[PDB]
Amino acid sequence: HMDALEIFKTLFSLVMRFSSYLPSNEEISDMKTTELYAFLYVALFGPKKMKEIAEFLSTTKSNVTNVVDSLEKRGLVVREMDPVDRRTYRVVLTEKGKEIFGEILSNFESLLKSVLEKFSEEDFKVVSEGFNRMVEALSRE
Amino acid sequence: HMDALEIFKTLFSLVMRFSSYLPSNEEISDMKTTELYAFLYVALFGPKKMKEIAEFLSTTKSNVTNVVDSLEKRGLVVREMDPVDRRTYRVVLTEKGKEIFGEILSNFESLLKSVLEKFSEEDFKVVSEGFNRMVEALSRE
Ligand SMILES: [Cl-]
Repeated sequence: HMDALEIFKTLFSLVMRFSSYLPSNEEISDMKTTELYAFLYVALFGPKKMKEIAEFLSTTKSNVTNVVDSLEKRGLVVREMDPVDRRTYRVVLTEKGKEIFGEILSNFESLLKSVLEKFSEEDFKVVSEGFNRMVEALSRE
Repeated sequence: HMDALEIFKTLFSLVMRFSSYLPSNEEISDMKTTELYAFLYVALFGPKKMKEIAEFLSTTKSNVTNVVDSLEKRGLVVREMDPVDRRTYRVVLTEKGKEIFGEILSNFESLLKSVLEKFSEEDFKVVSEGFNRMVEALSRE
């Protein structure tokens, strides 16, 4: 008998432990949650149109301009201009943006190395199978 | 071997998928990442000493007082002396802190119901076996 609060508490303890295997980033920590989330979207799936960021952020066009403006202020992303209409052609990572995303990538490489040292090949099969099955199931509709 | 970015990308896509299953909240989206982390720690596991939050935030006393001062000015938490002790103080949730956590817990339960509706008993057995095995392996040494 295991309520939603109990799963939350377990997930958060786990995250707490990933925090213990995962270093610091000082700009990741200053970012609001939707800024980090949009930053990672562009860093991961490449340059994006405002329209794609607006769709992705399950969010509005207004709140996207705030999020991109704030990421631009921080030096992390830039708008490339369409010279025909003076509107945004894409959001892309800046140099500083790419570097920071390397800190995050690198910290996470070293989290995995630690997790993996705690897994037997058998643990790895079981955990792996359940992760693939969840991704499979959530991709269906 | 495993590349760090490959698994990250697939992890983020999953979260993305969960984003669309999890009702939004105007306070959470405006909080910084470590503010939210400290807020949930107290909301999930009760009132904490500043020491407790530092040790947890794998972080400093200074940076804890800022995260807490910030949570305090959004009206979510307050530092309170112990009635009995009289000489220890802890960060506790305000009334509004509890109302926001209630929304958050409610949204999580909703996402959980949505996820669970996409699993057969067979999908569930594999997924939760994997979950259990990961929690046990990460809790070992
Ligand atoms: Cl799993």
